[PDB]
Amino acid sequence: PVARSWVCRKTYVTPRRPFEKSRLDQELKLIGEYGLRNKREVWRVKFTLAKIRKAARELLTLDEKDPRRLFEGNALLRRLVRIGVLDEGKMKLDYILGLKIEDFLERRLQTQVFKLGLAKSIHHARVLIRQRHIRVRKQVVNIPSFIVRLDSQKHIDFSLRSPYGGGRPGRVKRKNAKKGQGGAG
Amino acid sequence: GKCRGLRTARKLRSHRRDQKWHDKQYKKAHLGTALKANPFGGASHAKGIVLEKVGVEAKQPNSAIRKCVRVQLIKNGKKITAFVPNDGCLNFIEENDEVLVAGFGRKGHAVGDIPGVRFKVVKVANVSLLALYKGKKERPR
Amino acid sequence: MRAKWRKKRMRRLKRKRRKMRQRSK
Amino acid sequence: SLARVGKVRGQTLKVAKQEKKKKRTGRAKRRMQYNRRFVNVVPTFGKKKGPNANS
Amino acid sequence: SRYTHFLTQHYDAKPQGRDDRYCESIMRRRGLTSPCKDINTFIHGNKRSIKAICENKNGNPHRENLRISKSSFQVTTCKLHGGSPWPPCQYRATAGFRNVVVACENGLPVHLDQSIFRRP
RNA sequence: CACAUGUUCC
RNA sequence: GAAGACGGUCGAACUUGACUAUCUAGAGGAAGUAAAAGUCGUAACAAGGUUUCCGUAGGUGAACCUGCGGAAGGAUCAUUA
RNA sequence: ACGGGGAAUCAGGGUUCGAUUCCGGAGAGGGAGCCUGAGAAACGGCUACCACAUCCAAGGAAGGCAGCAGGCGCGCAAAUUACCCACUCCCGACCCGGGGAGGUAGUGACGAAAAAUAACAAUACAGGACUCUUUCGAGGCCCUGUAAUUGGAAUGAGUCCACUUUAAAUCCUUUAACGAGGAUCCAUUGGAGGGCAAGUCUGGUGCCAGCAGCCGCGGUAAUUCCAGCUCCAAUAGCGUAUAU
Repeated sequence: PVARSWVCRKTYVTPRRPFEKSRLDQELKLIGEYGLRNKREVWRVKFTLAKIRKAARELLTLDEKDPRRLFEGNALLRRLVRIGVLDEGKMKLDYILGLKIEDFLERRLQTQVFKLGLAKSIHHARVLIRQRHIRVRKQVVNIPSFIVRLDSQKHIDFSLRSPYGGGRPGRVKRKNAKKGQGGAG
Repeated sequence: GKCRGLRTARKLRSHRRDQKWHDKQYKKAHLGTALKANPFGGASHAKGIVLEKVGVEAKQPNSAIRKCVRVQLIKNGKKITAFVPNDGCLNFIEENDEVLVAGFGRKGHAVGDIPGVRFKVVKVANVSLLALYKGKKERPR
Repeated sequence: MRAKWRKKRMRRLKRKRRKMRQRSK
Repeated sequence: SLARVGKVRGQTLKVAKQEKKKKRTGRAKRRMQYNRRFVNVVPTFGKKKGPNANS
Repeated sequence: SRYTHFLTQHYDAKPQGRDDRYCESIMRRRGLTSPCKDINTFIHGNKRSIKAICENKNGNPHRENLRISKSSFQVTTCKLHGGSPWPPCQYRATAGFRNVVVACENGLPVHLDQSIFRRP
């Protein structure tokens, strides 16, 4: 009897067919356009879409006016609008089925760095996450898979400790300066 | 089903309990006699002592001399014709050396080209046969 | 091979496997 | 006979594996792949060339 | 090992066919056509009389270690024709009733040199 | 009235 | 109030005997399957040269043969007042 | 074959697993018998027989890791003879004493969550929208890509202190110093005949060695063996075996 978790859930699902051309192209279009690191996080985002879509599908099988459908329906639509996936103008349980895989792909923080125009590239955008160069609500985030909500969209900016922001200049400038005055006397 | 009574669940249970025995893949695992003729005994691998290197000839026009090994089991005492997997690896395996034999993959059936063999060697003397063929690990003499 | 004499050979050999057994028992 | 073991592997003439520039790993391996699958291809009539095709 | 090598390269019980095809079919049934061997001979009959060649029972002596058969048998000499010693091998037959010139060792034939006629 | 058999890398 | 004894009880274990389970030696006999392209002869597939087949008996190197009763999966769905 | 909650798989239905931290049962070599106590047929309590086994002065005496570690053996198969009662709690006459229950580290590609192995610009070059030109070409108001080409800019592996963390630590996070241009600080594992994404590349091999789960390839111009080059899938994982 030792107190620990032992709770594991795999966040992804490998596809049934591993070697078909059709599925191979679509995910390649999703990696290159959104700057992903493997094919796993493609199905990982496709797995959490399969969780929400199934949770939406069984609610339709429960008939209307049911409080469980009324509560868990409105509880699910509460979170979809708070993270910038579904607009206020389409708040209904029928719309979750028409929600597609690229829709969550906007709400990755890495896209928001190439959306707000503070990155030269979407692939340069991930490095600004990796080098602790940007912060959200006075909190630096070293992980690109942070799912930004609709509320902090205007709070995305450079970190406080960053040469590309309001912080100390980096090591390359501190190295190109020591020979900039050490070579001049 | 064929008998569709309201309280015929016993007759419907006995048949899928009786006729289940006529299933070939079922009767192999739910009767230990197959586990008797199994040299391993439900194991993924087995260790044994090599005593000779046999040459077993092919059958079909894909005819060649397959380089096999007659291994003697060191947990039950059986004698098994293993198979040296890779090309020109019969020189790596030496005589009276412990080997890790395994199933071939078809699980108890002669696998095409080689007759009457279900078993291949993966390790010798705690050294893999991939590493020897790749030369990354050698036999310490 | 006919399925008729292959039954017959399996009947003369069957009567042998009993007749060599009864005297031993 | 078991004297012919390793016949070809000894007599296959060696080729020194020549030095070549290492490929960029990680997501950049997919960044370069995505390039030469969508953004650089021109509409060219004729049969589609294989990724290793040479005749 | 040397004895059965003779019975593969030089012996065949009943020669079904005797023609050019039969020479071209017996020679790849034994493994003699890789590469196609230039010429070869095959004896017919029973083995005890072939075994009788090592002594004076049905054998006279001939140069160093060779022996002529006293009574003759049937032989088949198949000549490879074509400047490629690689298959497909093309042979032409010759029927006949000739003697044998074998070089037997330990009582067992291993090498048959020539198939001759008796005397002119 | 009788008439059995086959050699096959391609 | 101890040692001890008498009786009673639960009762391990041991000798012996029976029953049962599993695995294993066996001269020899008898099958099976596979490796070759061996010997013998054609049984089947065309009316496969005596149509094939089923049950049952007896025989014969081997296929198989024959008797008796079937059957078409037969070479006739039919041949005449 | 310890049962159950349950786990793995799944459209629906089920199939299989559940020695394994929760409850309960059962037992501390094998069985039998008991003492004491509210509560035991108790075994880190006794008394026998049976097996194994320790020291002797040979008269005797003593033993029970299916407790924490650890050792052999068995094996295809499994960690350190570590630190501490601070947390969790329990026990006692008890604020204090004690607890290998437990907690903390160590080994640890069982396994799960996250996540590096680069980013940009200029030029030389291929190319796409415009106008002139019936083409050639062109500037590029606008790009796309490549090229041991050049150029700085930015980081963390790691060295490293300090605090922090904690019972004391370690690691995580924090702070100073250094710290990459072929960022040589260099990502593999399987395949490239079909099934199945991916050369009719090149040489060696010649029904040989071998490959391949299946079909099938090798008999001298091998799209299947062996090498190199290139290419394909997955990516710190992947193949293989066996179970379902």
